[PDB]
Amino acid sequence: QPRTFLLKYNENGTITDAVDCALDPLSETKCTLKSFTVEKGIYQTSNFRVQPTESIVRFPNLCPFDEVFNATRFASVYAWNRKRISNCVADYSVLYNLAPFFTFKCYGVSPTKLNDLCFTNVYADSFVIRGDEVRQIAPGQTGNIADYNYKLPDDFTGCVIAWNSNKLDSKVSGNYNYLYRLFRKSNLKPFERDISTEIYQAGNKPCNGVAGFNCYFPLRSYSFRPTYGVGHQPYRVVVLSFELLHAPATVCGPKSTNLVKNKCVNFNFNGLKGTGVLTESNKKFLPFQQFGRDIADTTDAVRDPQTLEILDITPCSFGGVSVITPGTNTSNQVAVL
Amino acid sequence: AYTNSFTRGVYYPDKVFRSSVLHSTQDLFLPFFSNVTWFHVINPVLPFNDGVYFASIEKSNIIRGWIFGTTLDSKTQSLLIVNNATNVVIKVCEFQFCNDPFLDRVYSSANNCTFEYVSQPFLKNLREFVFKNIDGYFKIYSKHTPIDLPQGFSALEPLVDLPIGINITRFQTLLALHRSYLTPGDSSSGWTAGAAAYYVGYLQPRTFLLKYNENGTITDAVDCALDPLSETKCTLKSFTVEKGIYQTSNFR
Amino acid sequence: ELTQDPAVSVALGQTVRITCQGDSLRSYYASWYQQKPGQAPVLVIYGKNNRPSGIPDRFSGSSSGNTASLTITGPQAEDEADYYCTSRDSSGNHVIFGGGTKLTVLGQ
Amino acid sequence: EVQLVESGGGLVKPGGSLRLSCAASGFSFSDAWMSWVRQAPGKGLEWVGRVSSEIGGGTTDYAAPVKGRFTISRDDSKNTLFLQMSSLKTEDTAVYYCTTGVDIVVMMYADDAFDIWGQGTMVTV
Ligand SMILES: *[C@@H]1O[C@H](CO)[C@@H](O)[C@H](O)[C@H]1NC(C)=O
Ligand SMILES: *[C@@H]1O[C@H](CO)[C@@H](O)[C@H](O)[C@H]1NC(C)=O
Ligand SMILES: *[C@@H]1O[C@H](CO)[C@@H](O)[C@H](O)[C@H]1NC(C)=O
Ligand SMILES: *[C@@H]1O[C@H](CO)[C@@H](O)[C@H](O)[C@H]1NC(C)=O
Ligand SMILES: *[C@@H]1O[C@H](CO)[C@@H](O)[C@H](O)[C@H]1NC(C)=O
Ligand SMILES: *[C@@H]1O[C@H](CO)[C@@H](O)[C@H](O)[C@H]1NC(C)=O
Repeated sequence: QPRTFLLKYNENGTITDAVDCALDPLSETKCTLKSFTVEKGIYQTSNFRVQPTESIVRFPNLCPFDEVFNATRFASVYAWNRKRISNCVADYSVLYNLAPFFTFKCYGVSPTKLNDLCFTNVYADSFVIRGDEVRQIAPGQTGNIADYNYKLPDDFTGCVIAWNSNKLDSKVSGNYNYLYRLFRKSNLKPFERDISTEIYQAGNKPCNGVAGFNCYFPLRSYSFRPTYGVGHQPYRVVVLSFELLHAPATVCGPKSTNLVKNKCVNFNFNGLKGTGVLTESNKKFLPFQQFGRDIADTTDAVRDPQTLEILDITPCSFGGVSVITPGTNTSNQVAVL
Repeated sequence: AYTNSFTRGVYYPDKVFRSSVLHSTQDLFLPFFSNVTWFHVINPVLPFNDGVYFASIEKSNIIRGWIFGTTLDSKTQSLLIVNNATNVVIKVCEFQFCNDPFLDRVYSSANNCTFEYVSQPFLKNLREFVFKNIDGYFKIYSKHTPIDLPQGFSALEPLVDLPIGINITRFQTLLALHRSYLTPGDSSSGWTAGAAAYYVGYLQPRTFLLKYNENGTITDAVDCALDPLSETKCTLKSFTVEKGIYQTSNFR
Repeated sequence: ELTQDPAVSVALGQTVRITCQGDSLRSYYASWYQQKPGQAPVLVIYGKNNRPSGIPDRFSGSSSGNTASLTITGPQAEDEADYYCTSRDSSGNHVIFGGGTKLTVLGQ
Repeated sequence: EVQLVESGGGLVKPGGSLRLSCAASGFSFSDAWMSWVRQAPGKGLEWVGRVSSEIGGGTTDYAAPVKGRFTISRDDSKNTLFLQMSSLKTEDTAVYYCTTGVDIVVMMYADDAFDIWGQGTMVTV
């Protein structure tokens, strides 16, 4: 182990004894006096101080943000809407632990590190799709909806949220307001909407708007009913995206840890880094005053930015130690003061 | 038109609570027993220097706003305050102010902007204002007390700290009236409001001995450069001096 | 407030550059529309660098900080029209449009 | 798919009221973003306002020079747009176009792209 020793070199040049300063108060006294014998008396060997127990942080408050993840009627898959968010903190902690969220899959960012980095802009994409194509929403694969309604780029970043709507979209009479396309001449580019509902033209025949035979209407209707089982239920899917390195950072979530008292801890009250014990005090600040000083410019009190409470700060216990020994002549017992 | 200032114009310099201590503060203060120009409404542009102390003894709130900036009405950014019946608006838009801005709704034209702020309204009563701009911070200190300047001592609490870093060298006051033509280049026209007088004082770098009571409120101060007794008090760091001979400073 | 030159004089077979100056062109990438004389405006250049379907591969757009540029390769005599740049402001989120520019043909 | 038709407009004394009707068909009308644009004769295009879609909240915006004095609305049942004008001025003599913001574009921005336009109508005050 790494410690401090006092080696005794003889006239011959070979060490013949040693003492370990970390064993006993007597050994500490021997090291302090740099000798192997101590006479009767009281000696001040060192000084002790209680170590800090933990750390706390106190920062200001946050944004509220609810509306996009719970609305009345979500937009269709072929007419998905987008939202713009700026100059407000993104508290994703409330959504990470929420109960009825079923799907959380992404690749660009870590599932738990999304709040440790700061972004610039936030884009929210909201639509409703059947539960069969939840796997299909990932970029890379093709087919229905993924190529005809909503396509994602290969370098897409961000995490999407999907949840069931068993008791919020099912109707006994039947709902058909949710539409999707199965016939498109070209391929949809990533992050592109298709709103035109022109009838499909198949090679030939004069159905170029006549809407007759050998031509089908591309926008078909969904089949959304309590008699349906797993696989046909409508799933609400929201897609979050962002861009970086094109503007100053504006949107990102907040530490603001819990407050503890009556023990020497490390505190950070909007700065003012230090270590000490926190106790309630009767001192009365002015509204604009944050912290107070005693004689000789010593931090006596501080105001918690969260609850505006008045806290008295004093250093935790410290002091010197003294070892009472009757001398190595008689015995080796010691007492500590 | 000159009038004594007495012990008015002191404010809180550091926003730090202190109880029953004597603290020597070196900052931008108004000298005690200084001379301040006295204006009577019944408004020329003045230099800003290191700072300006503004006070009025006018009831009914005729005085409502001011102008600040360097090269006023030019391309350089400028600062403006208006106190409405509901809120105070502080506008930083480099507005092109007129010769006689406001004698009644808007005293300047709109332009490109960089900072805006709206807060609670600022306003036989005394109102005192101190304007400063150092290390890129614009600060205003204000106080109110029902009531020449009374001898009463009162410390001005800080009000707003604007992180903006514009440059200011000249200012002008704004007064309110009624039944006026809003002439941009003419003043004193139309109906005149109630009797109003305001003062202008210029701050200087001074050392002060501020006494804090048991509740953290400044209750007295000493201007170290006013007279030899004040020098002795500052050197002793106390408000009382015993009989004797004291070596205070040096002559050069 | 976007700023554009009044008119551009480029001969046939030469690259034509159309500029649009604006303070907030770092974000909200500008969109270019072509308005024929006595006709409704049409979309030519939008998005990052692409164009709507049906537009011939002759117009390309690029941006650099607070400057937006339009490039024409192999100009014909039917391109004599007005070009407008449209951007967005951060606060009001308005399209504000632009002052436009005039492009002509220097043929015989 | 797509045809946009403009109705209304003409000669009217200043301070009167006029309503402009724009009808669109062939594309889906509740779930798309419209906008209004004007253009003075011999001048450039000028924005008028926006109506947006009810799927996401009504955030109908107006241009600064004509804020408050113009009324906009959307009626998805009859697929018609009504634009009401009040407190007309002498500078309102221009042509008005009803423009669909997005038909086929990569948006990645606010829902405003101005893909397809209309023929427009003439109004004089
Ligand atoms: C060192 O060497 C000498 C010579 O042999 C010897 O006498 C002496 O005892 C040695 N040192 C010790 C401490 O024994
Ligand atoms: C921060 O939010 C908490 C939560 O209720 C509240 O008690 C506290 O007063 C807030 N502080 C500020 C400065 O808004
Ligand atoms: C040991 O020696 C010290 C040195 O003076 C002396 O004070 C002490 O009385 C001695 N103790 C005994 C038991 O002889
Ligand atoms: C801002 O306004 C000032 C005066 O109004 C003007 O001189 C300056 O050129 C403007 N700057 C910009 C970027 O618009
Ligand atoms: C503000 O501008 C004036 C000139 O109008 C200049 O003399 C002064 O130095 C400027 N302020 C600072 C802090 O440089
Ligand atoms: C300080 O405040 C307390 C409670 O507000 C009051 O009882 C006391 O008289 C005050 N003391 C002084 C010197 O103002």
